[PDB]
Amino acid sequence: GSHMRKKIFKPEELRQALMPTLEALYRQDPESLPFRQPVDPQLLGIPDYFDIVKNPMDLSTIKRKLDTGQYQEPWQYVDDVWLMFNNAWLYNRKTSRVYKFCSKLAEVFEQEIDPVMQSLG
Ligand SMILES: CC(=O)n1c2c(c3ccccc31)CCCC2=O
Repeated sequence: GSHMRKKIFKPEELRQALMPTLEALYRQDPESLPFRQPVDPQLLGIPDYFDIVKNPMDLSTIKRKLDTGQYQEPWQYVDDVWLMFNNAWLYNRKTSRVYKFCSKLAEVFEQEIDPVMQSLG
């Protein structure tokens, strides 16, 4: 009965592994462009991207909460990152190139973060 206890590392360690994965998602150009900046349906003038997605999220959100240290567990990052891909597949569906761009990013995440969560999670 190997029962692991709440070990976790810290805001700095979580960054040491999560940031790198973030770079693996930002290294892409067309797939990580609108994902690094909010949409602001007001400036955009299109009330809809925020009405169907309770949490728009964006690469600038996780990276920011990480640069400061808002969460102490790694699950908060993997949960926020996937939450970002959730909105994409939740508002873009399969009828848009954004769902495609977000698709490769996700695959590149579960593949880049696999080693991290393996020793971090
Ligand atoms: C740059 C910007 O904020 N916009 C974005 C979209 C827009 C659609 C119309 C206008 C602006 C838009 C589609 C979803 C991503 C996104 O990021």
